[PDB]
Amino acid sequence: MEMEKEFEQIDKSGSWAAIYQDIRHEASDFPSRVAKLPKNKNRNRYRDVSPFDHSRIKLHQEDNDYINASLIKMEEAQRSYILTQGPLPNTVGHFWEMVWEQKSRGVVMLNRVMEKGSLKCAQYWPQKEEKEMIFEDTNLKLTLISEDIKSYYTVRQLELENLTTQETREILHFHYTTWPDFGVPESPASFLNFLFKVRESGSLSPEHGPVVVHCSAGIGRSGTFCLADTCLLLMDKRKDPSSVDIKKVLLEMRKFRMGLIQTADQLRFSYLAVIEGAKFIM
Ligand SMILES: COC(=O)c1ccccc1Oc1ccc(N)cc1
Repeated sequence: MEMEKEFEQIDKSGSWAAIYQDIRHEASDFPSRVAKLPKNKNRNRYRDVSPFDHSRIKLHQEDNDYINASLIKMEEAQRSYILTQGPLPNTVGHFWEMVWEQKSRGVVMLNRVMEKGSLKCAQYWPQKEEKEMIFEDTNLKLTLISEDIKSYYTVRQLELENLTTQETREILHFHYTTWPDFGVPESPASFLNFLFKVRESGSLSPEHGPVVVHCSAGIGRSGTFCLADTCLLLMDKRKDPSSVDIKKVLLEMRKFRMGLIQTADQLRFSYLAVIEGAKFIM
């Protein structure tokens, strides 16, 4: 079926939970043996969210190459993404090592450091220009260059220096600051505006490594971001845009990381975002 009318048909019939459970039943199951090794317990935020072995990002290190991060490669859309958990106190240096080694231009952050009164991720970037951060375990230096605070999101320019080679690179930090502590946003307008700002920066384009996107577990809000982006790109590429099937795209993405889209409300919000976004594109 088309999207917008399939949408009204699920709303009128109140069957979002049944649609979402079908997706959960059909989703791929691949091994995640490296994630579950005992030496990696303090590298995982949640025991039930792990990268598959076949798509996990490897650190260029011979001691321990593990990070909780997955490469999502979308062949028809010609777009790749790295989805990862919010960094932990003992993985902030690994996080920036990955950004460096994978040649990423942008980092997309969809959570606040504290939500619901608890810490959802480490403070992994500097907050003042004159107070830079040094990650001694991976030999990197990170400096805040500039910050632009807007009503729904903040953009930061950062400098990452590989202290071993003295090479430097400019990284863009796109921080969506207004996702509510409970539920999903009422309108997708500010989320789409944010997606378009990431696109306009070059961070999603083939001349760079894949964008790094995270929330707390790296599957829920993060899944919504890449699912909406890929669906909108396919609608632009194809002769028949009404042939884009959001459930099929989601199942394809779940071949590369488990659990993408965590609730039936997030599924409904993804439909809403693609539907409204397709009108603005034209
Ligand atoms: C302080 O950060 C910035 O504002 C910034 C600085 C340097 C390069 C890029 C930047 O972000 C963007 C600007 C404009 C659009 N449309 C998207 C992204």
